[PDB]
Amino acid sequence: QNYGINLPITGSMDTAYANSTQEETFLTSTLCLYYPTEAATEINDNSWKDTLSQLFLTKGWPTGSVYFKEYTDIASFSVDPQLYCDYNVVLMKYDATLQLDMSELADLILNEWLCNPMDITLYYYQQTDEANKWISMGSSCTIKVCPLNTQTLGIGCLTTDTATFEEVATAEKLVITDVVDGVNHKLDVTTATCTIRNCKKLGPRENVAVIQVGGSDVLDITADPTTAPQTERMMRINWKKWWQVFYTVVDYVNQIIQAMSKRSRSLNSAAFYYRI
Amino acid sequence: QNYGINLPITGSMDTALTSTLCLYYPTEAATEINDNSWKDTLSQLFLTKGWPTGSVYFKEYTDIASFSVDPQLYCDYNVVLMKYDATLQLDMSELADLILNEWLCNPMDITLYYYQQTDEANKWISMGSSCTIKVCPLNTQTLGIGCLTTDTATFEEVATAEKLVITDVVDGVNHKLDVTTATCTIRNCKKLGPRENVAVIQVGGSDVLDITADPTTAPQTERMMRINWKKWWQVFYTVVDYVNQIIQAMSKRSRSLNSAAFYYRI
Amino acid sequence: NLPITGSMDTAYANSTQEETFLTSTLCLYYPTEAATEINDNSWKDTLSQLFLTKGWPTGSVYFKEYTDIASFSVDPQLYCDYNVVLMKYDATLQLDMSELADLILNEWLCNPMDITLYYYQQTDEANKWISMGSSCTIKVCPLNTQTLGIGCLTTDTATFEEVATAEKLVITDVVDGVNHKLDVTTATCTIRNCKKLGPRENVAVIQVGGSDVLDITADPTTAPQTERMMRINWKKWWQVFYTVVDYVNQIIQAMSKRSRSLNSAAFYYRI
Amino acid sequence: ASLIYRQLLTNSYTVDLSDEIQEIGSLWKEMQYNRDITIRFKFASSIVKSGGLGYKWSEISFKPANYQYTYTRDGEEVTAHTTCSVNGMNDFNFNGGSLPTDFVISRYEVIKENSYVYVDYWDDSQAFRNMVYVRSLAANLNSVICTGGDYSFALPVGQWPVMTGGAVSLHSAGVTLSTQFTDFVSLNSLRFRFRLTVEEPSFSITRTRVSRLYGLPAANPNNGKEYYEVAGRFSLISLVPSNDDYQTPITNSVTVRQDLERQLGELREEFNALSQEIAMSQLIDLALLPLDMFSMFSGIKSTIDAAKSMATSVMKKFKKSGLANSVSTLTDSLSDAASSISRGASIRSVGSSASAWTDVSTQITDVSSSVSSISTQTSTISRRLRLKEMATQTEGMNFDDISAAVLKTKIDRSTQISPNTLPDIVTEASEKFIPNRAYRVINNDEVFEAGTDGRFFAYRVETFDEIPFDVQKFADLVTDSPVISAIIDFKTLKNLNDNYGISRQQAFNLLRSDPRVLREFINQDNPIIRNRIEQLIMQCRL
Ligand SMILES: *[C@@H]1O[C@H](CO)[C@@H](O)[C@H](O)[C@H]1NC(C)=O
Ligand SMILES: *[C@@H]1O[C@H](CO)[C@@H](O)[C@H](O)[C@H]1NC(C)=O
Ligand SMILES: *[C@@H]1O[C@H](CO)[C@@H](O)[C@H](O)[C@H]1NC(C)=O
Ligand SMILES: [Ca+2]
Ligand SMILES: [Ca+2]
Ligand SMILES: [Ca+2]
Ligand SMILES: [Ca+2]
Ligand SMILES: [Ca+2]
Ligand SMILES: [Ca+2]
Ligand SMILES: [Ca+2]
Ligand SMILES: [Ca+2]
Ligand SMILES: [Ca+2]
Ligand SMILES: [Ca+2]
Ligand SMILES: [Ca+2]
Ligand SMILES: [Ca+2]
Repeated sequence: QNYGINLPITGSMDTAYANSTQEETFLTSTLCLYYPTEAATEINDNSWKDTLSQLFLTKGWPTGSVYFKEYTDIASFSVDPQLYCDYNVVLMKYDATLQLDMSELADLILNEWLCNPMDITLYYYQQTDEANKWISMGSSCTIKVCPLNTQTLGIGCLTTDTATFEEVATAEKLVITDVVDGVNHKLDVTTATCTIRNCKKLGPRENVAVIQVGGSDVLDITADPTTAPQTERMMRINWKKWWQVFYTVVDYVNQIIQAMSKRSRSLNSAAFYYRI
Repeated sequence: QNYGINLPITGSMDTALTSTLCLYYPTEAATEINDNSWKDTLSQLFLTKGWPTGSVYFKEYTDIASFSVDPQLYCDYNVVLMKYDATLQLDMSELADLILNEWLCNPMDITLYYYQQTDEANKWISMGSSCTIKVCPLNTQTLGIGCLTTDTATFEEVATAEKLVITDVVDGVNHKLDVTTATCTIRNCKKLGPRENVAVIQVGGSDVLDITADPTTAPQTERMMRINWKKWWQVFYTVVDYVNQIIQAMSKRSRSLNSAAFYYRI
Repeated sequence: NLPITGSMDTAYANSTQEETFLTSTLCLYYPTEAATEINDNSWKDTLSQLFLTKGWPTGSVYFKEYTDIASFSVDPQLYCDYNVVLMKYDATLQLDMSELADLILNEWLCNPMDITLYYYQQTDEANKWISMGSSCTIKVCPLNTQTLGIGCLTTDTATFEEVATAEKLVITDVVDGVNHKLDVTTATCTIRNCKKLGPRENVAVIQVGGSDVLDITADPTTAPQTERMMRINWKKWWQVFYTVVDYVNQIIQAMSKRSRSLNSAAFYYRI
Repeated sequence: ASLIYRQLLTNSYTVDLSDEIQEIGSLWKEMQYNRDITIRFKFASSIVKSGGLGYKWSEISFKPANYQYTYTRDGEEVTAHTTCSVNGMNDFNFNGGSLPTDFVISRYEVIKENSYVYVDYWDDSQAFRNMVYVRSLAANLNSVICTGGDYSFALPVGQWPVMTGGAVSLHSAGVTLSTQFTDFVSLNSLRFRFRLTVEEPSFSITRTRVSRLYGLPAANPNNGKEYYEVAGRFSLISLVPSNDDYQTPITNSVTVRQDLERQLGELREEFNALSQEIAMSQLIDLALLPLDMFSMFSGIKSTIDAAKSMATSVMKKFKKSGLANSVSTLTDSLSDAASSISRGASIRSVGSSASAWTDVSTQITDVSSSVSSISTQTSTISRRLRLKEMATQTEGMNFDDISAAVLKTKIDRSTQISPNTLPDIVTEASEKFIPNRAYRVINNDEVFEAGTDGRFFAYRVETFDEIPFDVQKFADLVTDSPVISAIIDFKTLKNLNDNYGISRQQAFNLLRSDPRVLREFINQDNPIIRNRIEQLIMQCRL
């Protein structure tokens, strides 16, 4: 009821635990499963959605609440990834040559970002603190940056000639650019086919989990070189058959949801902080 | 917060990324200005009012109809300069209704399921290239009233080639829906309350906005301004000069994570 | 100006309406189309006799004609103690009529603006630039501390920002605290730096037809309709004048004596 | 009020800072002249070509240019003459090669934001012959745009390079007085400064690797224009000599006393005459003001040049007078005495221990009057107790306060002011004001007193009866303890006590020169204190 203020909450130890709410959340929540196209191709069964829905029902979920969203690959899925379910699970196939792209995708979807628009043609942009990044997504986003000194003259580049700009992104579907803080940069972005936004990492996004299918511990969802945390929402699975992968996902849905939580930014109690 | 949301706030009566601004203006405004550097001038004029350099943003939209197709609200404060057209009144209202309020919308699969509006806060908001909403109310036996569930030509049309439309039907009644799902999408939306971080300035005309479906009320909130105009430069100068008053009418505490005009839940 | 101590127990004095009607003058301003449609050379005397029935002595009511809103806006001289301006509504002139109201429903303290040699700025929200003439085409070039222009070159008027074209009256509001270079046609225009002091209580404006569109305040967050802004629907001008005559007591009730001590040069029609 | 003297000395260092820039640089009625002027000017170009076949230019630079015209001002056809020059120019260069063939530009001048444009302006109007004594002067002008034009280079071979582009905006920034040198007379003129701002047109040279260069080369800066015009208004306030309210000179070319005298000779008599009209209690009130530099030099109705340098001219003269050298010698003597336990023999002490305040010196000695040794010692000591006055080592109000108050109240009234009169009248006043002044030091309810005139007195505070003066104790007391100026010196104190029996508190305050008791006694019209203060004021005779 008091939505604009952060009031302290006094809890008492020894307060009896409430019964398990897993059944109630399963009955009153929606699960989205994100898988690549090759998964469906290998499975080769036009009715596999119904089979998985029935298996989830055997596991508890009502047979109208599990959604299956298909994406071509990591690169395409990274353009405006919209996750609307109460609980989102993303099966991301591992490629040894796409480590940075997978890390960027996980950073984008495993964390909450507050993004403001960017007019590279109008303003010189600066990153204030470590939580600030430049997230750009599009069909082909190429970003070059020219740092400017206190006199607004470029460093190692000329503001007039974009050829001297330092290239940081080339033909990227998604890229999270981190430059030196407290320095103004002139930006050259292929805005005609990609959008760049100035974003802050508010914190974890608890309703999105990523299962890396058949790789190693390579995701780095933090730009700090000294930290490469492996949160509970990033799992790894060895695989040969996608049917086995989906059976493992179905059978351990309890644990997968346990690793996740309702989106803190969502729901009524988050009203008037950022959203709802 | 959430664990202290349902707690009281006691106060004594005797006791005594920074903000970003977005300006949404029609393209005809920029055409009338005819200058290719007006954005920089307005940014510096705003900086006179205390907005840092890279804070104010100018977003262009072709017209009211096109802007209504899934509008996006980007900045902390969103001042929308809407040109008035006597022939588009409802549309303007619709946009305001979708922009000055917070909505909670769920997917609608019209082909498989009938739908009803539970209460006065429930509407059906549809957006896209062109919507043609045709409605067939049913009865307790699920037979259409003045319509045939099989024959869609007897359906009652409530929207035609709408880029945005908010449909209000009789509550407690199931309706079979024919929507041009190919070219536009419909959703069951609930109005939660005001969206305090968006203000709408009507350039020219008279007070015609109606952001409430109820016929008995047409409230003009502090976030609904109106100005007479002849030159768009004067319009932008009065917007810049009185930005303090415009922000006073707004609150920065309604900027969702995403720029959408409605929360979406599956 | 001195403190005025009064008792809440004092008795109401009798109606002064008759006395003020006897000792004051009323001015009615109407468009030329009103006299055209009426089509009677004695209509002034007819209205005078009707007003006399209402109480106004013969000769106290003065009828003044203006070609149209645009023409009337060029230095509107309001003579009588009580002024009522019948302003025909035109959907295309919503700003202009509003400007006219803003000019005549408020008190303005104005001083000359010698633009060709001086750089001008607006100090506060009450400050505006009122330009009046046969054709007022004002272009503005905002400046900075280094005297350079913002999106404009002080030496090239073509780059100045256009804020008014061929205007009989225009109230210009720019960003306060910023110097601007002004280029207006001084031959057919005169621009004055003005401060609005407060309402002008002896001037009422009756909008004949339309809807409430007047905005006498530059602030976008306020569009107040004071009691001196009336609006009547119409189809015949004789009915308009009859309703003005019949409710003259109500109209004057909404008005008060000017109360301002002026320094300008304007004739008055007083008794 | 004495603080002013100290501050002048304290600030004297800035005087040197002035001289540097200066040597790098090279009654009255107020009448107003606001005139709408039109400065029409232009540049000139010096194109000196080098030897060889003509492919090389030694210089292509700016040159001051004169212009004459006539324009209408308030219905008056006014003939105007202007002279435009430039300063702070960028010497670019083009070097096609070491061969005689290659295009070479040794040095070509371009004016940029770091440059300045100076324009002398004169006309035969009234305003420009009244500007000999100027109170204030300030001109505003609309900015002008000077664009560079084409200029082809005379090569007999191949393509002809062209110098196109280049533009700068001149914005008015400052107007001063200046002089135009004609053949047989000299004209007072208004010199306007203009700051340059680079503009979009960028100048480039064809047949060269030169492009996107910004500024205004000296090649063809006029771009074919007959003149460059700025229209504006200048406000001038002129000080015309007038001795009556009904006359007003059309022109102020009058001679003043300082146009003919550099050493004020008779203004001393003017000051000594001004001394008559000085009030007493109000003079004390003014003397208690901590008269700082701003307070002292703010009220003088100066000219435009005089106010610009009043403080530093006064201070330049101040750090040469006998007062400044006495302060310097005192400081050096103290530093030397502290700097070496070697020459306590050279200095002879009239106290228990050696101190620079307590040393006997030349004293050529006066056999004219039978003089006691104690008198000479006390006079020599008091002549340094004056530097104690001007070293913040005093307790009560000092004679320097009275001197400063008299100086202020006289300079404001004196109609004789000029950039050379206020110097040498502040300094010489500080030197010659109250020459014979006494000091007293209190210790254990006993007062010792000395005077520069050689009169010494020891007495008791409770009752003013003289005591055998104990030299070698007055010296030890005066070297360290607070020294009190004797405004109401012993003789006056005893007269007052005998005739006007004063209380213990009143005597206490009078001894320590408390301003309150002084002013209260003055307000009672007490003849003795009024007489003493009259003697003090008449001693401020310059
Ligand atoms: C919780 O579980 C216990 C034991 O299964 C049961 O008795 C109780 O009714 C359940 N519900 C609540 C609200 O305690
Ligand atoms: C006021 O009106 C009353 C009632 O009509 C009348 O008796 C009285 O004489 C009038 N005049 C004054 C001065 O009260
Ligand atoms: C004369 O001068 C004395 C001191 O020099 C002063 O006290 C006096 O007021 C002056 N004038 C008259 C008229 O006494
Ligand atoms: Ca990438
Ligand atoms: Ca580079
Ligand atoms: Ca950074
Ligand atoms: Ca890391
Ligand atoms: Ca619509
Ligand atoms: Ca039907
Ligand atoms: Ca309804
Ligand atoms: Ca309504
Ligand atoms: Ca107008
Ligand atoms: Ca422009
Ligand atoms: Ca303003
Ligand atoms: Ca308004």
